[PDB]
Amino acid sequence: XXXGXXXXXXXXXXXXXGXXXXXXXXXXXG
Amino acid sequence: IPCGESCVWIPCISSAIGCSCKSKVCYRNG
Repeated sequence: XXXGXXXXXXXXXXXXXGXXXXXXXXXXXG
Repeated sequence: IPCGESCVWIPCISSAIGCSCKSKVCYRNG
């Protein structure tokens, strides 16, 4: 799930549609 | 659906129940 933002000091960029991150936010599958 | 949290200052702690920041407010499923 997720999909709003997050990162924990960078990361993300939406994963270009694909999500990313983990503990610090992002999302995708979850 | 707004989850009961805004996300101007800080990301959504309600990410723990699947909410995410959209247009300054934490939402899930509209």
